[PDB]
Amino acid sequence: SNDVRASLYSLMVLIILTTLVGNLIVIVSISHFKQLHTPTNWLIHSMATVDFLLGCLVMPYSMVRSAEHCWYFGEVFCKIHTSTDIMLSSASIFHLSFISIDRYYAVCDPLRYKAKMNILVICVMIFISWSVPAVFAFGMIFLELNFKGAEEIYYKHVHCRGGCSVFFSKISGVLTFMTSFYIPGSIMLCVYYRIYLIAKEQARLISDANQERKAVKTLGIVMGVFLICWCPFFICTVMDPFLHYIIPPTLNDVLIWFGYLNSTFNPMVYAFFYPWFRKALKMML
Amino acid sequence: RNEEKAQREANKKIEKQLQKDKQVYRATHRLLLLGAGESGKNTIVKQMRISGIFETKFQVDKVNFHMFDVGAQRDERRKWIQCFNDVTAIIFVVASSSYNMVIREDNQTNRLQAALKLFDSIWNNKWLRDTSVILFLNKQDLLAEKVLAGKSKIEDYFPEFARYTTPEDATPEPGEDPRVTRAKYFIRDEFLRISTASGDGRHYCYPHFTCSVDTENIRRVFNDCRDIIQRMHLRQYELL
Amino acid sequence: TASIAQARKLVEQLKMEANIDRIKVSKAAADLMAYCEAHAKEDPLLTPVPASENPFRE
Amino acid sequence: ELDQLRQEAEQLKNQIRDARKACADATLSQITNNIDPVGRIQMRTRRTLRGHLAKIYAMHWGTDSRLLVSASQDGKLIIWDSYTTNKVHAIPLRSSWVMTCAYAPSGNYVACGGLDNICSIYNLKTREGNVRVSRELAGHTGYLSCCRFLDDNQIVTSSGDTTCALWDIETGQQTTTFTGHTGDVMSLSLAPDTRLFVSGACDASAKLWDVREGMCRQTFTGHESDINAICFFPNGNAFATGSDDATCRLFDLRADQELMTYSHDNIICGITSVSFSKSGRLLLAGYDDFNCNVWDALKADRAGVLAGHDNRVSCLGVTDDGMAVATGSWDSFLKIWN
Ligand SMILES: CCc1[nH]nc(C(=O)Nc2ccc([C@H]3CNCCO3)cc2)c1C
Repeated sequence: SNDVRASLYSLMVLIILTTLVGNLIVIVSISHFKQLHTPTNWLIHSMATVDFLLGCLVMPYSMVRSAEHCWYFGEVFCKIHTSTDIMLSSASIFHLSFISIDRYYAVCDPLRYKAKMNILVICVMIFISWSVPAVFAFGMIFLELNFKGAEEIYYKHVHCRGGCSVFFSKISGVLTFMTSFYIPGSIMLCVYYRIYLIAKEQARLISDANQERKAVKTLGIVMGVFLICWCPFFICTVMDPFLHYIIPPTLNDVLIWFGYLNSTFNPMVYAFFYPWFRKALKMML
Repeated sequence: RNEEKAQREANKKIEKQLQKDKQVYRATHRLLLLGAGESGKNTIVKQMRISGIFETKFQVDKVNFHMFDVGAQRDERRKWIQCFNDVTAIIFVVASSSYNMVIREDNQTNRLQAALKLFDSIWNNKWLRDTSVILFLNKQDLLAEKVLAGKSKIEDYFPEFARYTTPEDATPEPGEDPRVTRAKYFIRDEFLRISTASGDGRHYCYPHFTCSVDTENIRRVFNDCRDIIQRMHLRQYELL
Repeated sequence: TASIAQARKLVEQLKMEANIDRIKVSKAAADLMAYCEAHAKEDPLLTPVPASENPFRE
Repeated sequence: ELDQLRQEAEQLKNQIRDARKACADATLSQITNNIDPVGRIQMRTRRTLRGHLAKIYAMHWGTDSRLLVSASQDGKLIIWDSYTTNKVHAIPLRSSWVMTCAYAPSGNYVACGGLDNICSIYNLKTREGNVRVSRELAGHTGYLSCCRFLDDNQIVTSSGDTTCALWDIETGQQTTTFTGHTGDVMSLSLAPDTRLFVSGACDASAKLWDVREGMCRQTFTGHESDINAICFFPNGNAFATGSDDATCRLFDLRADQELMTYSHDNIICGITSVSFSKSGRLLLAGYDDFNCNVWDALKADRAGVLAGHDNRVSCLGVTDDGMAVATGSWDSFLKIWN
């Protein structure tokens, strides 16, 4: 029916507007303030920029492809589309992992923080997170490295989903999972678990000296957002090739849109959650 | 213009040197070192060693420490105080021993009262609100040989300490003369009572018991500073 | 005593301060207003100076 | 005999206050209300000077009105070229606690002072390209607040010892020591005639000293806090004083009277620096509210507001020809505003 199509259009419009406005606000606020030019704030700014590019030049073209279950224009544009989505999502993940490492050095080693996390190393972090995803994203997609075989499977699966789609083979899918959702996730988990233990012991010391919840809530929020958004997509896409590719396309649509919702929710956990940023923003108002 | 090129190159070289100065200034940690006249600060600075103002620089493990032993300011004034709102911690030093009713200054009260007033004024100062005070009690063994005889009891000018009883926190692991533990934990307790009046999670206190001269006076400072920074970095991220 | 000496010094300083000619406040105010209105003609940083004469060039 | 001295001092005070009250038979509020207001004033930053590490504590300008100096809590004394926005000199110090600056009228000597109680005289133009400490000034016990050059071989120092001192650079002796006040002094200002200067102390009492006779000349009171900044009128008749009670005041030497003052019931912070313009029509004062709040010198009206800093304004200056204004705050950012 047309009612569900109109509802989908409205929901996707809301999502795209939300991500655009949030990322733009973060970019402009972090862009010009002398009181906040800390290198970690440069990392947050890079997060916001890559999310803004994802929201502007990738979202709207897949907005209608899933809406009508068909592709308007083929040729070579969808090639750069599927090579840009990979690059931008991977850059976002790498930026999250680097933020976790920076916070780990911020808490576990408190008095050698600024002799190690200077602007030189943060620039290296931004360069790596911008360069490593892009090289592979363009190489694999252009050099026909995504499937490396299973041509019949590729052709029948792509045609079913609307004309052009992301396809993964067995070895390629295994490498993708291991390299993109195993090191970042494990690094984030270990770092934030250690920080939770340290904060727990310090809160206990203060409480029984002057005679927990905040750390639980914050690490909850962060890990819940990241896992709820990305984990289903990667788990399903790594199990599917070993299950003879029996999966309706609607699941794939919803999984990609969960990744997009991660891109939308990202600048609220890391920039709209802390009092100093909201203080600066209200000082502007 | 050759002249403008020379101007530009000179400015570039100035910036290049100032960058290295920036790195070196950012690496180190700066601590004020405020003390009393009777308390022995020269002994402590000499132990770390192995114009009215003096400076002593040292490194404990790998961090560079700058101790700003002030002796140049106008004592009965607070204008010089606001110059020190960015130090990591103040190493307050008052020695435990009081001799027998000895006043810090001619108009000031006895030592165990003038020191309390000094600590109160430093604690409640509005410019000093993000700096963790580190108490450092010295001349401890001299008090151990002072109250042991019992002639100069703490009751000479303190109406309490007769009803005082030692808390469970008292842990004299070497076990030497457990009678003096009551007195030392007493003086520690009135020093710690003041820190809870305005303590609102922004600045803490770290008492200590130091006897005469010892090398550990270095290491302790290290540890204290570390803890302070941790808490300062756990309030920015809503984890503590 | 030292207090006697310093009090005598203060008294002598007060006596010297008292032995000073007095000038009416109206005359001083008139002179200040006259100087201000006489030099208000040039008054850079207040008058709308041309934008092509300030060497800041911004 | 002490009681007799006290009573005679009180009688002298009563006599001088009665004489002061008798003379104060007029005011300028009505006549300054008669004159036309200047109107709306707005200025915008033109250049921005940056490169310091910690909060800037002082700033002074040279007679060429092109280059200037700045002192940082780090221990750096940097000589700027404001027109081209460049650094021409950079000088490291031994004492990291410096809160003074000065620039010689001859254009080749610079001074600095602070907690160390020693004022260092530097030779800018030597045979060798580098700049070296020409001499050092000992003697003061309290911290140095500010230092000004009377000439190429004289200097005036104000210290935390409730006592100020002239110094001959060549012989290095505390010649012509002015003793007075109860609380420490923190501000100074010379005169164009180069014969008198005023000093302010925290006891809310400013003293006008004559250098030649070497003793106190005039006294002015009227504030309820410490004196934080002082400036002297281009005409040489008046001066402006700024305290921590959110009140600027203007006094006149000839009348020896507390003249008209300023107040706005929206500010509670204390003033830190005060300075006039070329013609003296408008007065720029820096507050702790992170801005320079400029007043009209005669109407006492808020005519213009200058924001753009995000920390305490600790020093501001106006070049001799009233050409421009510089302001340096605790964010380590000198900015030229016009
Ligand atoms: C840099 C190493 C690397 N090497 N390979 C990958 C990779 O495949 N990452 C990746 C990330 C996101 C997607 C989703 C996101 N939006 C829906 C469709 O695509 C797909 C693949 C990485 C990272």
